Order: sequence, then structure tokens, then C-alpha cells
Amino acid sequence: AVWSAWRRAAPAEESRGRAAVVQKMRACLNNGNAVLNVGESGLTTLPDCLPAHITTLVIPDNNLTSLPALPPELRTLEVSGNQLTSLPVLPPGLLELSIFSNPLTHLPALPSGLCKLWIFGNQLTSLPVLPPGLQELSVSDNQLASLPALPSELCKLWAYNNQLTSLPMLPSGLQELSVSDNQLASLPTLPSELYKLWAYNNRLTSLPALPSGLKELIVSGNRLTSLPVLPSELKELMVSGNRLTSLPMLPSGLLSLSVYRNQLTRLPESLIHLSSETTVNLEGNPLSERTLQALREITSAPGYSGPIIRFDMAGAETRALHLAAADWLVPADRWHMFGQEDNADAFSLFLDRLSETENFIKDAGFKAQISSWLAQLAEDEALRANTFAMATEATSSCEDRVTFFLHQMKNVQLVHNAEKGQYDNDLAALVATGREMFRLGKLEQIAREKVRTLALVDEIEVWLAYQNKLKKSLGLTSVTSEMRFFDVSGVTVTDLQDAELQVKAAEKSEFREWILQWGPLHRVLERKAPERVNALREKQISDYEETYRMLSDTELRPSGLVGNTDAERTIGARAMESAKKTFLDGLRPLVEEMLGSYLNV
Repeated sequence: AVWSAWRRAAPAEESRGRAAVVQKMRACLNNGNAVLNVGESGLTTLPDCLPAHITTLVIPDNNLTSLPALPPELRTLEVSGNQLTSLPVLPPGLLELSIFSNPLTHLPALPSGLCKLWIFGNQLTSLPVLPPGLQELSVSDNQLASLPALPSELCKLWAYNNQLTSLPMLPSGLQELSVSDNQLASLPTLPSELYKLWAYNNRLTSLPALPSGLKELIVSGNRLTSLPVLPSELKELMVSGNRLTSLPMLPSGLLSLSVYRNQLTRLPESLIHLSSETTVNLEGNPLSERTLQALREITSAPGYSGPIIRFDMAGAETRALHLAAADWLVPADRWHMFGQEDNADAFSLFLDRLSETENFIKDAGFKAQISSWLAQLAEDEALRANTFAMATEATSSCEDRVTFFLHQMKNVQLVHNAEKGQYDNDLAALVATGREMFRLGKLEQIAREKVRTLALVDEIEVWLAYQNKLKKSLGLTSVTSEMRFFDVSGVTVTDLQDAELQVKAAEKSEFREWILQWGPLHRVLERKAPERVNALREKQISDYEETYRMLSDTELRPSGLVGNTDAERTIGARAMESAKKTFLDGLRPLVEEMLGSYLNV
């Protein structure tokens, strides 16, 4: 009767959904079922009475603006995405309150027996007084400037991505503290049972004494000038992006050590005693010469059984893009407008860094080659966008990382040119670019393989060393002449000799088939022979479907297996490969006609 009035007040598209909710409510009233879940039905209103014995009420994603008075025996309320801007009075016996993804800015009075308060992801600007027996407070992704006094019984406090500048005193049994992405200038004294402390991206300059049983400490992106003694059971130490000048003794059981972008000049000796599975990232620290020497000595020894150690040579401002660009261009107007395009800063920073590289120092031609490239960039908005985006690193590291990213930008440019049509009437240029891409791809795999063999590694130096040292012998036109830190790459003369041999052997064996799968070649074929290539693509699709069905009929059906999602994955995969191989068969003659006279040495 209240429910009938409600069901009939329905916008027409909600009429069936409202009938479904009335059916559920009737079910509660008629069988004593004390759980009501109103479903996802695009509800814009709920009826004014809900069944009165309901103890769990679940409100999924709907378009609700208001909730009715709540069933007096309610123990659990759970509300998903809606447009609630407030909540009704909460029933005295409520135990758990969840609300997610509502524009809600404030909560009503909280019942004294509440135990779980899961109110993350709303718009809350304040909290009510918290009941003393509250056990979990989850209030991340809101708009809170502060938290109220914390109940004595709390075990978990999550409040990351708010605007907190301090925390209240912490309850003695707190086990979990997760308050990252705030503006905390400090932490208060840390409770004894705390096993997890996540406070990344705050404004901490020191840490309180650490609890004996602390297992995780993640405080990267702070302003820490030191860490206190680490407790012996710590497993995770993530303190990157701070101002640390040294580290404490490292607990033997540490499973991750992330200390990149600090100011470390020395390493604890305990680092070498860490387990062989522990992850270690030391990049972007001014490690002394001897420190790095001693490291190479220890990790290179036979029988070394410590961690794999990632390092670099970076050690421990953004002009207007047009200023950065004017420094390179031969006689920049255009670069004013480019300054406002997406990632333009990243690229501005990149260009400033490029003037401090070994190529700049040693190759008098370098300014002019960068100028030609900047000029090509100015005429191609697509390329320019991709290039600017790529600058997002190289700025993360040393001179060689910048140089490496220059090589990657130049690779992008060659593929782009091929894809666009620059070489449709210069097919020897098209084939040359293909060979260069084939060789670079092979170097990437060779460098990845060499990286796996190294216990002390700078993976970018490794990959760069191969590009740089094989530029001449492999005709890598997109690669520059100079690099600074080859001595620390770990790449030997024998390594380079073997990579030359492997790539030349592979190209001889694989290239003619490899170029059939090369994407820019497809772009060129589709331009020169649009009807034949479209026909081949349409056939590739049909062949898959027809081959699927035949494999299903001939192999799955007699088993098995026609419902079986695993067997159907196996034949689907087989039908793609089959159809692919047929597709490349129809491409091959087309490539042979267009390119055969270009594919001799």
C-alpha cells in the first residue's frame, strides 16, 4: 500500500525495477528473511517504509537522492554509487556502515556499537565523533582536513588521499596505518602492534621510533633526512624520493629495498647479506667511487649469493619550450604554440638535458642533426605528440638515459615516416628502415638477455651499450655516436662481437619473412593495393570463424568439450594462427612483386 503508491509513481523505464523491489520486500515480510538487496534498477526513489525486521540492507548503484527511514533492527547498511547528499538517522544497533561513491559531505551521529566504518570515496569534509568500540575506519579518497579523536579500540585506519596535515594520537592496538597522499608534516608516536605503515607522498622530514613488529614501511615521496633504527622483522623498505644521506643497518629478512632518488653516498654492508630473491633499487644516489667499486667486486665474485642490485649513474628549472628549442634551431616562432601542447614541458626539459651529453661535447654536427629533427617535428603533429610524450623519461636519470631516449625517439620517427608514406616512392629507403628496425629489435632482445646475467645492473646502460657499440657495424643510422658510461654497462668486447654475429645471422635467415609482419609495410601495401589487401583482411577474419567452427565440430564435439572454455581457447588460438598464416601467404606474392628488386643485398 505504501509500496503500491511507490511502484505506480515510477518513471516508465523504472516501473519493472520497482515491481522487482516490491517483490523482494514482500518476500522479506512473508518469509522473515532479514536481508534486502534492492538491486541495480536505476531507482530514483525508494518507498517510504522498508520491511521492519530487516537486519542487512544493501543498496547497489542506483540514482538515489534520499534514503527512507531505516528499519529499526538494522545491523548492516551498504550503499554503492548513488547521489545521496545525506543519510537518514542511523538505527541504534547498527554495526557496519558502508557508503561508496556518493556526493555525501557529512555523516549523521554514529551509534555507540558501530564496529566498521567504510566510508571511502565520497566527498566528506568532516567526521562525527567516532564510537569508542570502532575497529576499522576506512575514509580514504574524501576531502578531510583532519580526523577526530581516534577510538581506543581501532585496529585499522585508512585515510589516504585526503588533505590531512597531522594525525590525532594513535590507539594502542592499531595494527594498520595507511595515510598516503596527504600533507602530513609528521607522524605521532607509533603504536606497539602496528605491522604496516604506508605514508607515501606526504611532507615527513623524520620518522618516530619504529614498532618492533613493523613488517612494511612505505614512505617514498616525503622529505626524510634520515630513518631511525629498523626493526628486525621488516620485510618492505620503500623510501625512494626522499633526502636520505645514509641508511640504517638493513634487517636480514628484508624482501624489498627501494631507495632510489636519495642522497646516499655509502651503502650498509648488511645489504650484501640480503637474500638472493630480495629486490634492490639504488638508482639516483651519489654513490661514492669506492662504494660502486666495492659493489662491483662483491656482486661479480663467483659464489655471490646476495640480491640482484639495480643502479645507475644519475647521482642525486623547466624553461618555456620555445627557449629550449631556440637553443638548438639554426636561424622558434612555431615553438610558442607548441609550448601549450600536452607534455611540452617534459620535452622542454629533455632538450636542455641534451646539451649536456657526450654527443653535444664531442660531435660538432650534433646541433644541426637535432635542428633537422626539431624541424621535422614542427611539421607533423602526430609525430610531435608521440615524441613529446616519450620525453616523460629521459629526464629521470643520467646523460646516457637521455641519449637512449633520443635513439627511441628517432626509431619512432622512422616507423612513423614509413607508416605515413614518406618512402612509398623510395622503396630502397623503405627496405633500409625495415632492416634497421629488425636489427634494433634483435638488440633489444640481446640486451634483455645480457641484463638477466648481471647481479649489479643498469639495464638502460646495457641496452645503450649494444646500440652505441654496434652502430657502425650494423648501420644504425638512428643511433648517435657517443655515450658516457660504457665502462659501467657490464658489456664486454666478446658480448659485442657475439651480438654482431647473431644479428647478422638472424637477418640473413629471418628478414624476408619478418618484413611480411612489419606494420609499416602493411601501411605501404594498403596504399598501393587497397582492394587486394582489404580482401585479404576480410578473408583473414572469415577464415578464423570458419576454422574455429570446423575445429569445434571435428575435435571438440566428439569429445568433450564444446562448452569447455579451456578447449575453446586452445582451438580459437589455433584458428587465429592458421588464419594468420594463410593471410601472410596471400601477402607474400604482393610483397615479392612490390619489393623483390629491393630485397637483394
